[PDB]
Amino acid sequence: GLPWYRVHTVVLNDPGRLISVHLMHTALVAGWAGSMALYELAIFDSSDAVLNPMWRQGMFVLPFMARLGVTSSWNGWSVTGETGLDPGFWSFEGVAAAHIVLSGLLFLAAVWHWVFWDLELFVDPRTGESALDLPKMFGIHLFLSGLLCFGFGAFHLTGVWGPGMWVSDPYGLTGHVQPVAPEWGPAGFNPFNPGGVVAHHIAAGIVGIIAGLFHLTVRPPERLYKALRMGNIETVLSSSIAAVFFAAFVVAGTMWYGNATTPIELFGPTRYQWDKGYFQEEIQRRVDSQLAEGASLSEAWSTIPEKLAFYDYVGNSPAKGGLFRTGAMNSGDGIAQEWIGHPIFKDKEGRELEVRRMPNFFETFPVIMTDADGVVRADIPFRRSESKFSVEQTGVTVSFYGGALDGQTFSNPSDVKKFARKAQLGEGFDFDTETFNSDGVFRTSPRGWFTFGHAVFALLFFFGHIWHGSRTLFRDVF
Amino acid sequence: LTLKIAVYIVVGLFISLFIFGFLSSDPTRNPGRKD
Amino acid sequence: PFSDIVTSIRYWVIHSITIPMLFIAGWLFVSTGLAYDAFGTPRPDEYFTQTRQELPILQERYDINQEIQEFN
Amino acid sequence: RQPVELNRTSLYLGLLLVAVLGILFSSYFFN
Amino acid sequence: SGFAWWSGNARLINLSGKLLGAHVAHAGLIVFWAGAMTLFEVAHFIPEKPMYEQGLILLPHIATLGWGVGPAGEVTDIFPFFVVGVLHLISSAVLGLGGIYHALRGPEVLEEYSSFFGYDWKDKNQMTNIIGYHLILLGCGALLLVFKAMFFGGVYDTWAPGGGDVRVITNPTLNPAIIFGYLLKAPFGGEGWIISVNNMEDIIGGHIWIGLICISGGIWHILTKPFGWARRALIWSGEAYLSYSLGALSLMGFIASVFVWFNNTAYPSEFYGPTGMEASQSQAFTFLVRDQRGLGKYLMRSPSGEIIFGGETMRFWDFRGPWLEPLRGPNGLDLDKLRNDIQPWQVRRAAEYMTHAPLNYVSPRAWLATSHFVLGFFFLVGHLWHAGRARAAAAGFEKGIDRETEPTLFMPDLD
Amino acid sequence: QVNNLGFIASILFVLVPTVFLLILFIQTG
Amino acid sequence: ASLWEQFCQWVTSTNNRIYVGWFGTLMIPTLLTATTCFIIAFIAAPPVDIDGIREPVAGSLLYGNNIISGAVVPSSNAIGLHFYPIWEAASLDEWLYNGGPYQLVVFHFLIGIFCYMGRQWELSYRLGMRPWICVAYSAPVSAATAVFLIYPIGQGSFSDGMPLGISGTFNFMIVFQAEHNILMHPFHMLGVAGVFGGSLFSAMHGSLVTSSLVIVAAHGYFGRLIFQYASFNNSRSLHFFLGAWPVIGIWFTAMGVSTMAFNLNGFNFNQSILDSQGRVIGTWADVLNRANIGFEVMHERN
Amino acid sequence: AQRTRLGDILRPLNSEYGKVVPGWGTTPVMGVFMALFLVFLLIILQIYNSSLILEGFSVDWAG
Amino acid sequence: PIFTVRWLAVHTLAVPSVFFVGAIAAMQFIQR
Amino acid sequence: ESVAYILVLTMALAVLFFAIAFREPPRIE
Amino acid sequence: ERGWFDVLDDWLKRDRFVFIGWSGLLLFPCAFMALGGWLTGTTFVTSWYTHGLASSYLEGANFLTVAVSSPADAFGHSLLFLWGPEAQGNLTRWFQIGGLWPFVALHGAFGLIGFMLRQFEISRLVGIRPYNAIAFSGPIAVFVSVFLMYPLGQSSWFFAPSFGVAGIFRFILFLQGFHNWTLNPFHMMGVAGILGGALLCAIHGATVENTLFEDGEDSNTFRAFEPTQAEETYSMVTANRFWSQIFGIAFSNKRWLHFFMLFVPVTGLWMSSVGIVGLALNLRAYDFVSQELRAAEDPEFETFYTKNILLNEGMRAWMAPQDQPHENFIFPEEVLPRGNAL
Amino acid sequence: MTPSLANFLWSLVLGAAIVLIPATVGLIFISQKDK
Amino acid sequence: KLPEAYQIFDPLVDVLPVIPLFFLALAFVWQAAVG
Ligand code: CLA
Ligand SMILES: [Cl-]
Ligand SMILES: [Fe+2]
Repeated sequence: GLPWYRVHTVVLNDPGRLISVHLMHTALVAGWAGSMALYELAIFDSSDAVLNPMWRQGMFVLPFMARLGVTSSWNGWSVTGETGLDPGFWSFEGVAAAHIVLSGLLFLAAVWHWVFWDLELFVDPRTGESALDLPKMFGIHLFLSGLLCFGFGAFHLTGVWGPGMWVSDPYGLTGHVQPVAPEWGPAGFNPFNPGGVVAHHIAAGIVGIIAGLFHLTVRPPERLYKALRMGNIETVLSSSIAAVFFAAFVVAGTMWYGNATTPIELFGPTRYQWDKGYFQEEIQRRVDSQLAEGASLSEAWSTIPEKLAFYDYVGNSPAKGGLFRTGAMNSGDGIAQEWIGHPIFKDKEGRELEVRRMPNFFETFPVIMTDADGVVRADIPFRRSESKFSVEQTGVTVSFYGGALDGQTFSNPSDVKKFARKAQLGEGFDFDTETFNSDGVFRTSPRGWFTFGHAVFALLFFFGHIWHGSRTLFRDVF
Repeated sequence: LTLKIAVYIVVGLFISLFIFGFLSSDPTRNPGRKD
Repeated sequence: PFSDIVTSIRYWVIHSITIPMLFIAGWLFVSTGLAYDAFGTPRPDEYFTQTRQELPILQERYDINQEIQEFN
Repeated sequence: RQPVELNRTSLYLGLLLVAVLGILFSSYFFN
Repeated sequence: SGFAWWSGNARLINLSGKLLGAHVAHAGLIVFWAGAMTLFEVAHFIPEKPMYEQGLILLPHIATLGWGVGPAGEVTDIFPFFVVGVLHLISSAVLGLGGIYHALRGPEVLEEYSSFFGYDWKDKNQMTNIIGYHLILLGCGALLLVFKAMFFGGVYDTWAPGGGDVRVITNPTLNPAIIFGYLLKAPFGGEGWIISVNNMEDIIGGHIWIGLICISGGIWHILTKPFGWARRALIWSGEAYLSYSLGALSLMGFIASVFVWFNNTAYPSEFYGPTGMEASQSQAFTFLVRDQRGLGKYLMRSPSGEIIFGGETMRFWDFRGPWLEPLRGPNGLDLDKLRNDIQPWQVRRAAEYMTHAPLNYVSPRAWLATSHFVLGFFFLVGHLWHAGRARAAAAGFEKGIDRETEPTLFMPDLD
Repeated sequence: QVNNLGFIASILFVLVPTVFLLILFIQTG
Repeated sequence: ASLWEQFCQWVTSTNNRIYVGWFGTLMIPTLLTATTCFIIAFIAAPPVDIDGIREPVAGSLLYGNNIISGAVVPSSNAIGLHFYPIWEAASLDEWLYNGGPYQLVVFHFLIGIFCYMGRQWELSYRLGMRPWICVAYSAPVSAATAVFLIYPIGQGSFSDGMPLGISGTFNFMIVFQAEHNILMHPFHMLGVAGVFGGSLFSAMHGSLVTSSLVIVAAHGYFGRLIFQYASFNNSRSLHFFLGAWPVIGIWFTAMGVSTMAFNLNGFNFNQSILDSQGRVIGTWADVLNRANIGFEVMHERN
Repeated sequence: AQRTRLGDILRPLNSEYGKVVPGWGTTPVMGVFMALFLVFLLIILQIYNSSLILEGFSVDWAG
Repeated sequence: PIFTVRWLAVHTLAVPSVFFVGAIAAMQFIQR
Repeated sequence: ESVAYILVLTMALAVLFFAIAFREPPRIE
Repeated sequence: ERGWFDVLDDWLKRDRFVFIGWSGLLLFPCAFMALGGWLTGTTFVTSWYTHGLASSYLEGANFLTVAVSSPADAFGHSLLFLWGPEAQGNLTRWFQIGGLWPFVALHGAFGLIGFMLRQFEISRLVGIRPYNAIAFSGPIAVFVSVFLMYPLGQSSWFFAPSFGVAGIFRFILFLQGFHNWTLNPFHMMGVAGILGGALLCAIHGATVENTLFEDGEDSNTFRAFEPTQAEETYSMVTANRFWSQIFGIAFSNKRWLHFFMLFVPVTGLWMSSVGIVGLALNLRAYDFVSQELRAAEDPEFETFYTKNILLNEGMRAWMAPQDQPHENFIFPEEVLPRGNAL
Repeated sequence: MTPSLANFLWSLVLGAAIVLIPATVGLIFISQKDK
Repeated sequence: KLPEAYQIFDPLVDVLPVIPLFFLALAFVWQAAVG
């Protein structure tokens, strides 16, 4: 009778068992959220938040709890970097337990609705058939979404009766949760303004209340009711699927490009901050403003926080991974331990050289050192070629400032080559490649896995839209 | 020697079986006319 | 329809003055060098200035008109 | 409504699709 | 009967008179091209520039027969090429006339008029008589090549000493062990099934046998009728006889495609240019006679044990050319025949041939080999089309399945 | 050095859909 | 009856579960020998010195390969176009080390797929059918012999045929592109028009026949979607176009790889646009050459 | 059909199935709001895309 | 009539067609 | 890794063999 | 009285030379802009300031080397409207900065939306199931993932395919050398779906043409069909027996047979689109780290996969300095990979 | 009111001057007279 | 190059080879027009 791909159509005209089949899906999603949080609380390394942040450990749902206020755990530690706080119940373990308990309660509601499906509430008296007033179901749910949106932005985000949301400096160095006030100017439409997410939820929530009230009290036009097939529940599945692949394309974009809702302390830096030298320029901005104070070359380069120098490393870029390079970034180059300092390369003629950094495209970039005029002065030959610009023919030396190798020099051409290969990846670090038995191939951050999962799901959900849109408009010939 | 001889025989077996199969009035083996 | 159109002359007498002059106006648009100026296409001697063989690759985003003018 | 049917031909079309997806993706899972 | 416009030549299958016109008229088109393309190629010929550097494919064919060429490939006379190209154009007018005549003015059917020319596609005795009339005539065109080589000036021998030459073949190889041993050489590397024929005495001696075998079979078919095993295995119709010939031309198109590709004896490099194997050996050889001023910087020792040119040219060690054999010994290339016995004509020829060696231009061998592989292929396609159609039409279901008597519906179920 | 979960992921990728299709085909006649 | 005609009856029997026929008496042993030797060599064959300077490529699963990277490696370059049966090697180790299993599989596979073509006609003949399904199947056959047999012959070595593997196929395509620029070859553009067009018509024919099921409403639909006459109102003319379009496009691209075997390459448009002073103005065809040059210089060894 | 206490309170909320206003109703008003909603999405798209640069702005992390 | 919807679908398609062909014909005589 | 590769390849052949030797006989409508 | 709407609605569905419908109000003005924008670009507009390349007929390029090519990487993902803050209404500057590329893409995007709406509107008109529209979702999935989603994941529109023949060929070798696209399993599924479609099209046409019913004495079988048949032209029973003895299996259901001709090519285009979304984020199936690890400890370990990693490394270094001129890549000859140095 | 904003507003007034006049009123007119 | 006596016929000699080609490219309207 029923093919395998049609077995779920048995609740198509059974409202009591569609509520039950939704209560079951809701229990499984809430059950995943609670047990994903418990699995991530089990493997999370809370020790270092600078060179082992959460996004380096593959934590996917742990940044989403911290985005809204849940920063500490019952075990004392926290993600902002402090220890021993008093979260109360609403820690990472309290939120995880509240989703496991919720999942268990939604499971029991699904069993009741699957057994007691023949409710007089769903029966239409005029014809005896089960019927759902879909235009008024929409008005009710729009009214509750309007209130839930409004109260979220008016009490939670504003901190009126909530924790606020995660904000940070432009360079992701001092990030925390604090009450954000709404921005009502045009500056609220700046994606990187945290106050525009608050002004949105108050305004979009208010609008969703008035529009909710309109749909509670004004019937559909007769021509829209028949055009859009407002009596068929599959026209709601076709419209909802459209709205959700629309929303999935947006969250995939705001994660990849970055905005206030996706900070880099939680999801890592974006691929565009490496293409544009976003952190490399701020580091030089800070150093040259110290060298302007008559400071030494190491005095200045020792004031750079290694967290800022850690964002300026191409292994942290979300566009350096592989589809089947699985796990945490720490399974790639390894657990970052410390910053080796800033290398200054100089040839035998006293020409300060710059190692060209690796673009996001290249799985392999040649090592090239140019001078202040972009002239190539030294390089590492390919494998065994004959060269005019070897590091042994040009006498390249490297001396470090700040970091672990401060005040040291290397003219041994084996170490000059080794430090030049670190320099084409940005700032150099020491990595613990023995904890996770790391390969040496870069992974992707949670910023890249989210963007990939949600751009693929948004594209797949476009097919489900046209497919269900064609089964609601062509319901007669099907 | 013996593997070259055995393959020459095996290949010799199958080729003339195919040859004598089509010489065996193969046009008459059809559900249509026969002539 | 279509049959009487192709098999008449009131179709073939206004086209005998309009397809030629629309083809010639296309010829002169290129012959007189107006196509290079309208679309900013470099003439076979405008690809480079008197010594720069640097490809005039656009670097900024909003002041292109100054850049295209400083490239030529 | 109706019970679930799955004839023998659709069982094969499924068993072939799964194993061939298992042949294609085994080398990337092992990496 | 009712063929569409795009299969209109199938309306001719049963019009023996009108089909004779389509054939004699088509034979004129072939003779026209061989006369018109020859006059084209001579009108665009620098008679001291290499014949291959000018895209000529028909003039190399006349040169190899010893017409208008001298020792080492100089064109001593440009008139004979013109006479050949003119003797074809005029004969093309005769054939084109007799095709236009039969197809338009002659009797549409020839059994009306003559029992000698009128043929039935199923009269097996008259069908074999026409093979005999043609086999006798093919064997005589094969002895024409033997008579040009032995008694009418000789053919061009590229293996003559000191560059090639036009040489009369006064001792053609007649021993069937050498002639019919070429038919039993493997078609693989080093063997070269019949492409390996590398002397004119074998080529001219092999056409003596072909001249007599085709006349032996021609008189055999005029005087006999098909045997029992021939009548039971074959299809006897007009479209079947065409499919048999299409498979024979398929086979010949491929053999000519590789013969012009490897062989340089019947396709001398003086006229067709070096083979792709000969251009690469010329390069290694030339680089050796320049750096002059089992190893030795361009030589190596084949796992055979033979001294061969080295590098990318290593795969072309089975190449044998007239300019490289004087310096080749029993165990491959001798190392002081290389150091002493290098004549200036070998240095000068092996520099001609490396011009287009690896590391714009298409050699006349690539044109002739790519052309006839493609034609050989599509003629195997047309054989399958016609062999299948001829045997379906013979059985009687080439127009579709009869709903009345569909043969599958009477068959029992498979499982 | 292969992925440690590569075997459990290559087996479940084939077993779980395979087991489902046989239960679906056995519980049908 | 005689034991021959009792064997000849079983061979030509249209009541066998799988038809043998007379072409199947050649196709079955050859394709079974090619199947047997391909699987053992894909799993457990030792590395093959394909380049001829003792630099063995590993191709089997038991030597550190997966399904994607595994291949049966072509014959050694020290073999060229020489016939290399087992008995022609002085050892079973020397045979494997020189790429022996590649010649055995390819030769049997080629014989088998041509006897497959005669066997498709043979059952055609004996079911009362028209015989031109073997003619459509000649298009994937010509493409197989082009890269297995024809291109090795033109290039002068069986090490130039396509490897029998997934990643060995991609390697064959890349170094073919580097030295022939097959993308700008027009027979390959017809082959792509053949597979992209054949796969459009497949989806186009499938979607209109399925839609038009509880019929004439299909042809009237496509009539509107295009001018009005872009469709064959004749179902037999439509299906002839269905088979002919990919068969012709694949025929051409198979005859394109076979002419490139003789180094007759695709289109060359390098150095095509210059300025008044002679400098090069690049097209999109010069960026392709840099990719071809980059693919090519990595392929040679000196 | 089983009756429940909760099902009897929600009964007036699932009573007007199928009831519509005749003709076009409020479709012109909806058509206006879909127009305003399209312009709005174009604005915030051109702001994010930096195709629409406004006063006192930088679509940038430092804002 | 004359100003049907084929007069527009043909002339917004052909007026640019003859102009561009006039331009491409002239480009063949740019001696570069 | 190599056993999993051989396990999935021999499964694809077992489906082919059963899909041919043990198939529900065709009932063309 | 038929107010202004259903008079307009009945006018858009009037039977004429081409069906306009409601979707034609989006298909026809956007298909004309996209194809007219591409012709104007491949005839007059250069890519000299964006790519450093001649790409128009005016510059002397031929049919295979013309392209409406990507904008400059400087603009990022700017939509580059004519009135936008880059060209600022200047139309000759808009052509020089590659503004024509989004113009063709965006109109091609909405033209493709209107054409798929055309299939829905015409199917609903004649009352059939719209399988042709959902079969067109394959092409639309490829277009938006390759021409929109891939450059958006990348740094700019510069890396989207150019609207040309050699410009498409450039996008093809780029994704091999930089992404190892052949190795990607989603491309392998798309290659199987298209080659499987061209096989179904070749084998279904041949099977119909050779199992034809003899419905005429004329030896032109094209004259034995006519539109109004209560029966089919070919014997499905004979065709099912041929392929069951030749191939082992055969179709029994013309409905399942034709859905398969629908499903195989459409699924291939949707699977390869999923792998292009991955390449947008450089989430590529580039390496098998088990064989890269072995090839590093063991120099003697060579695989056909490792042979391709080396081919890709050489293509990147020789192509990049001219494929990405804004990058200003200076690679000396000794850092350029070549086989003489391995 | 920035340049980018003034040109954006003109895009809505000149984009509606090809979708209102003569697009929707040219289809309304041609349909209200071919009726 | 043709002998001096026949260099008159040169422009027609340049056309002779393609004459077999364009009678195939003309018969496709001889038969097409008539039917
Ligand atoms: C969108 C949802 C989502 C996202 C973005 C992530 C993201 C992440 N997860 Mg997670 N996870 C999820 C859902 C998600 N997960 C769910 C639902 C579960 C429950 C099973 C888990 C359980 C889980 C565990 C146990 C772990 C993670 C980990 C991670 C991190 C690394 C993951 C990785 O290695 O990539 C791997 C991705 C792939 C290999 C891609 C698979 C693609 C498949 C094979 C496609 C199949 C093709 C299809 C069959 C063909 C179509 C058929 C056709 C014929 C029609 C990463 C940030 C890891 C971590 O870092 O720890 C903190 C970790 O250990 N996750
Ligand atoms: Cl290689
Ligand atoms: Fe069909």
